[PDB]
Amino acid sequence: VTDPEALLLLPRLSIQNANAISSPLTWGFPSPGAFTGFVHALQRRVGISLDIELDGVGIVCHRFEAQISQPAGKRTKVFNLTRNPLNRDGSTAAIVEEGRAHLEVSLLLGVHGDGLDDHPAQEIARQVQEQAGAMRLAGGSILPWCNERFPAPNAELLMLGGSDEQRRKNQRRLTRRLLPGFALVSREALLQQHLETLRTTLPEATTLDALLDLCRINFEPPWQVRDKPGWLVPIPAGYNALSPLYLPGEVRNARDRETPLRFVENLFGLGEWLSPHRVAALSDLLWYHHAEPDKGLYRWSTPRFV
Amino acid sequence: ILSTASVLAFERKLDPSDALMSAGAWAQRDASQEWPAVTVREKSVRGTISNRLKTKDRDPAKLDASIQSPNLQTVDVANLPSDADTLKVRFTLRVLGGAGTPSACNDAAYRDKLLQTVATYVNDQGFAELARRYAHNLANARFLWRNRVGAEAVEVRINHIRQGEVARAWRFDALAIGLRDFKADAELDALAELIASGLSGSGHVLLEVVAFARIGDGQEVFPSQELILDKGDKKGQKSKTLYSVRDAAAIHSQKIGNALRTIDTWYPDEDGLGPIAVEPYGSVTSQGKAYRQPKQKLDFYTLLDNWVLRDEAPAVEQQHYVIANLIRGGVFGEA
RNA sequence: CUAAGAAAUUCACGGCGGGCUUGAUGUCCGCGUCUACCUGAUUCACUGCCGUAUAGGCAG
Repeated sequence: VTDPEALLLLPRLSIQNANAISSPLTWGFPSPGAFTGFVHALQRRVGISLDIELDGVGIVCHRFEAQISQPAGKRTKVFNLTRNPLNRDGSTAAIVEEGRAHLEVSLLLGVHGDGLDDHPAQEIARQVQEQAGAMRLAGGSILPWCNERFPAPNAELLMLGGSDEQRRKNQRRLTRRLLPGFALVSREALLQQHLETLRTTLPEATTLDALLDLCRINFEPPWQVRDKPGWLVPIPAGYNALSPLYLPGEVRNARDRETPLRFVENLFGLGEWLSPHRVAALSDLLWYHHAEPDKGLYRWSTPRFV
Repeated sequence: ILSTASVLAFERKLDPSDALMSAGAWAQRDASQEWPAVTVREKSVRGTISNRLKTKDRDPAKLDASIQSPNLQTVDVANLPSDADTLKVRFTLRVLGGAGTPSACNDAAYRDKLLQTVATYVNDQGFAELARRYAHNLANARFLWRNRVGAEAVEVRINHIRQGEVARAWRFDALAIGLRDFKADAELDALAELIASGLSGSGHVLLEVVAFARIGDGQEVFPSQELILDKGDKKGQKSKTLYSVRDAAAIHSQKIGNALRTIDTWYPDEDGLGPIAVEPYGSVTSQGKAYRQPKQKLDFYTLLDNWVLRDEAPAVEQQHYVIANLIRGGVFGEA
């Protein structure tokens, strides 16, 4: 959607038990819906007082550690779990496997509004960071950086540049600051054109199969593996409707009885972990929401990428 | 008619992190910022059978032939170095605040009544009995679980970390402060007032809890063990995996939180255990027994229904337990 | 307003028994490394005197 007037950088946030289960088909890094919902909660909690609109998040992931283990004699992995409390009779509860992962992400938030003028930049950057320190990012606590060498501060970069050279200069100054990670974007045009190529190969192909084809490592006869352009991960790129839209006080056991509920289902798209200096404009690579609620199709992506 | 909310969910206040354990020597605990981390390594064990025979395999031929085929395990082991007698266990604690506000509540009537009930509690008696006991379980190193049971001296240092630095620092003798008496102390009351001002306010209070335990040279430290189902085929199976964040042994954050919540001296059974952890249907995983059963009217659901729905406020002890569950978090709600 | 909200893996352990890795061997012919320079930028904050002085001044 709308272009960011400024670009706020939350620095390397340490998340201790984030949801490794992104979706029913994918594990690993949490979904970009987690980060877009976090930035909407930041807007909902501090942005309505600074008179700004925090919209769009760029995900960087400097460090990732999944609490997984590879069992003996097995090629695949399983999840290390937590020991829940007992039942009221003293027995062990039924184990529900959740994946936990220790992240270190830095978020680029699109900030636009009239509160950029009314307040200093470091003030609203400090306020969204002191509000983010009491929050959680994929189900995991944001570790608030006590007693290391120095605390990582913020920088709200005003994207309005007086010159294009100064704009490229401070895009470089921000990219150098969020460099040891890998920015996560959405490549759904690549998924569709790979589906088109797979359909010229074999007819009646689904883009679930094209997504899988971009996921695998295919061995080819003369032996060589089929190379890929980038990292090309599967991500859950939103939700698709299963039920019609139910009224607020009509569905049973909702979160609130003032919001319309609709049973949805994941929509697995394609992602691409690329380094942040391959984009040449950091005002791209920000993940927004796209609802279109009359059809279903509640989804997130990063438009204006290419 | 004020029915209960079908969705109730309280967030976790008192949110700790993974307790990083490192190692060095006592009487330079004040320079323990470059102490090397306790690393988790593998060692091989070979054991005989010691479990109970099942009255059909008690015959001497099968037993003697079963000690000739021993189980051979690779276990994870974390030890102090042979020139280090002190274990430094360090974590961070966020005391978030907004302790009675649920993260999810269906009924606006039940939500307003629960906020009215929590505010009636906080004005009548604030977070001063709860946070005193949370400050005790910080001050005595109960989060040192098996790392405390033979230590010559445990010493807990707690630093209120403000915007960039230590705003107020504490230092306790964790072995004088017992694991079963929630007494009074001036510095404990200051830490309790800080945890209270965190649990009351709209923002978080960040503490840095460091506990040094003088165990001995080269002795075993006991980090948290990982719940790994499906260890795999028995040949290369690692029978015990110890938790470590980044080549550095650690205690799980929920284990530290479980030690911090051990404030419940109010359960109706006799206190041969002393304090247990605050849980709905208060259930000790080591004892295998759930105190605060619903056959008595002393679990969290019956007390919260009586307090919020029909205004039968319990005693001050059971309402300490109720508000301690609201600080503890949980996903409540019927169908 | 984040596949949201919640969570103690843990108790114990003897891996050791024993051993000859040996023989044998051509690395080797050949070669243009030149060219041209400011270490000096206050770059030695010195030695001594009068003074009770560390306070302050003075000489070369």
